[PDB]
Amino acid sequence: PHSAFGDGAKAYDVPAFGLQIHTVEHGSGAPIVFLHGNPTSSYLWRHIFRRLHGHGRLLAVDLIGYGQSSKPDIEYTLENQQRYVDAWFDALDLRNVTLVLQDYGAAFGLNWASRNPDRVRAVAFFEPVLRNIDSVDLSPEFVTRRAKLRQPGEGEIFVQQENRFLTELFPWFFLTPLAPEDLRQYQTPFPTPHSRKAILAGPRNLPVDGEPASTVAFLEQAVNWLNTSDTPKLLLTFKPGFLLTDAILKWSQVTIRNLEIEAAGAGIHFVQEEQPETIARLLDAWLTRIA
Repeated sequence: PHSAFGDGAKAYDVPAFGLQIHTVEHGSGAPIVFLHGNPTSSYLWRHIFRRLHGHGRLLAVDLIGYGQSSKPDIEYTLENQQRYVDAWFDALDLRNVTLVLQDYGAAFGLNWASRNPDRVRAVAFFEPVLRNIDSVDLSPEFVTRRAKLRQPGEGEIFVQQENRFLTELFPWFFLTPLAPEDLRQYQTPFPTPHSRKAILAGPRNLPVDGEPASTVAFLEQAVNWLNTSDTPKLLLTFKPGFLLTDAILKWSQVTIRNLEIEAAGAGIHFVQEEQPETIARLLDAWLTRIA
């Protein structure tokens, strides 16, 4: 694994349905599982992962479609992606799990939790795919681009053939500009048009103004668990943020049970690159409080 994960970290591949899920591990104890979203990998977590050495068995995954994991020719529906996640959790037969979730990592980790309530100790999330989003609350440039990406043809051209999601859109939405070398690591998984397929599935699956309804329905599945579980939960908030709109933040406050909410400073979306010191510190205080 990359050295920024810190000393003593190992990497291996976990088999799932013929494919390989690349995993980065460190240490010992109750497990703490980090799940990224679109279009990142375990690499996004490195600085937080390193600062959290010793709190438990640290486990950062590259989701199918991303990083060093397999990139099969499948439809990247939410239900298909969720199977590979479910498979990874099965192979490792984890219990007492603390989930640390961002973007579609929240969608997949919360949906897993909701069906595996007896295996979950705690959950922290930020900039989540959680709920239907109102288009008026999102960056207008992103909304216009998503609309263009949902068109047959045009999405594939922008994301897969021209690579503009990774060369333009992704680095744009950093508050502090991404270092060249780091932008390069985010692009290494994606040398070809076919390797980029999951990147396009993201914006197409994102629920905006009620569409796609399949995603609103998918995300609704975890809502009963969120609202009724005693499991401790932690939401970190950022100014301005991106996915965590005011309405969604208000919903979370009114609907989610046993939720602590902490401001974590200035950030847009890829907050693990923007505020990794603050995030690791707030996570550390919270894990200690739980312990």
